[PDB]
Formats: sequence, C-alpha cells, structure tokens
Amino acid sequence: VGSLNCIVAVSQNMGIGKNGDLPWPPLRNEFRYFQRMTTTSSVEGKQNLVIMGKKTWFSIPEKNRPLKGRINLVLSRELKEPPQGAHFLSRSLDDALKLTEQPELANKVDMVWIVGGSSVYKEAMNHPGHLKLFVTRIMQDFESDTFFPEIDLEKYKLLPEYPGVLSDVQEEKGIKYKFEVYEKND
Ligand SMILES: NC(=O)C1=CN([C@@H]2O[C@H](COP(=O)(O)OP(=O)(O)OC[C@H]3O[C@@H](n4cnc5c(N)ncnc54)[C@H](OP(=O)(O)O)[C@@H]3O)[C@@H](O)[C@H]2O)C=CC1
Ligand SMILES: COc1cc(Cc2c[nH+]c(N)nc2N)cc(OC)c1OC
Repeated sequence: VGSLNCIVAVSQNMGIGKNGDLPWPPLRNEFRYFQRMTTTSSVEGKQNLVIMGKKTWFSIPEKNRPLKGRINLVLSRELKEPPQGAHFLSRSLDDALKLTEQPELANKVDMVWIVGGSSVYKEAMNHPGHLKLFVTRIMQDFESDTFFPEIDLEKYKLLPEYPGVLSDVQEEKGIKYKFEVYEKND
C-alpha cells in the first residue's frame, strides 16, 4: 500500500526515445517482459494502478488499449475529462498519487507503477518517501531527442540482480540490453 514503482528503459547514450518513440524497434521480449512483469502481482485479489503521460498514451496503439490486467491512468493538466480508452485522469502527480493513496481507492489499489514519461519521473524523482526505479540499459547506439536525468548513486542503490527480475543480458533483432534495478533510501 502507498508503494510507488518506476519502470522505464534507456539507451546506452542515456536516451529514452525520439518523437515519442523508443530508440530501438519494437522488442517482443521487452514488450512481453514489461507486461508480464507488471502483471506479476505479489498480492492476490488486488489490481495494479499504472500512470502514463499524454505522449505515452497517444503513443500506445488502440489495439492494446485499454490494457487489460491493470488500470491505465493518464496525466493531463489541459484536458478536463479523461481520454477515450483511459480508466481515470489526473490533473497532477500529487492528485493521482493522493487519490490512489486514499482509503477510498486504497481498497481497490495496492501498488502503483510508473510507465513514463520523463515528466512523470521528474515530479516523482522529488519524492521523499521510499520509491523503486527500474532502469533498462540498452547496449546499442541510437538516436534520441530526450535525455534521462542522472540518478544519484548516493541516494539510489544499484541493484544488478534482484529477485523477480532477470540479470542476464537479453538479445532481440540483434539488440542487446540489460535490466537494472534502482532503490531509493528513505
Ligand atoms: N525507453 C523507454 O522505455 C521509454 C521511453 N520513452 C521516451 O521518453 C519520452 C517521455 O515523454 P514525456 O516526458 O512524457 O513527454 P512530454 O514532457 O513532452 O509530455 C508529457 C506529458 O505528460 C503530461 N504530464 C506529465 N507530467 C505531468 C504532471 N505532473 N501533471 C500533469 N500532466 C503531466 C503532460 O500532458 P498535458 O500536455 O496533457 O499537460 C505532458 O505534456 C517518450 O516520448 C519516449 O521518447 C517513453 C516511455 C518509455
Ligand atoms: C506497455 O506498452 C508500451 C509501453 C511503453 C513505455 C515503456 C516501454 N519500455 C520500458 N522499458 N518502459 C516503459 N515505460 C512504450 C510503448 O511504446 C513506445 C508501449 O507500447 C504500447
């Protein structure tokens, strides 16, 4: 309860994506791993609440939306009503987090998962409480427009091998990448 988990991928050049798209082509392993990973709930009888940005939402194909298995939440400050296909909408991060933290929703929601974008990470990056951050390093040079902020090792712990997550380097379509785990101390 009241737990926040961050999960995002980044290129070896500290890249996240260009024009709202990942530097590397669609990865069947990265896509399945992400879904299967989030789908893997620790507590039975509960649902996971994920939050995505406007860019991320519009970037996700309708073929997958709404994403079954988990509740999709979009963060929009300009929009008044939630977008078609979305489960809920929040004006700000504090609003979405506060609502999910409230007993009213706490009964239905237990843990939260951040699925981008950088804007959401930036706001959450200033969280005082304990928070988890999953960074995937892609061993390959690719073009990117947005850069990811450097994580403080003094505050964040480098977890190369964590239970549930694979440590071995995967390879798809000639693209090698590794999953890294980061934990922030309170
Ligand atoms: N390697 C990877 O796994 C992944 C990589 N990426 C890359 O990273 C990029 C991340 O894009 P992103 O940083 O979101 O792009 P932008 O900052 O350009 O847009 C994000 C939008 O999200 C909404 N938003 C974000 N934070 C808040 C907040 N606190 N309150 C209200 N609304 C908020 C806003 O929408 P409104 O305009 O409606 O206010 C904002 O315009 C992707 O485009 C992609 O290139 C993205 C996902 C995964
Ligand atoms: C869950 O589906 C998608 C999720 C994401 C975001 C995303 C991708 N990969 C990783 N490692 N973290 C993320 N937050 C980007 C996508 O396309 C760019 C998706 O396809 C719909």
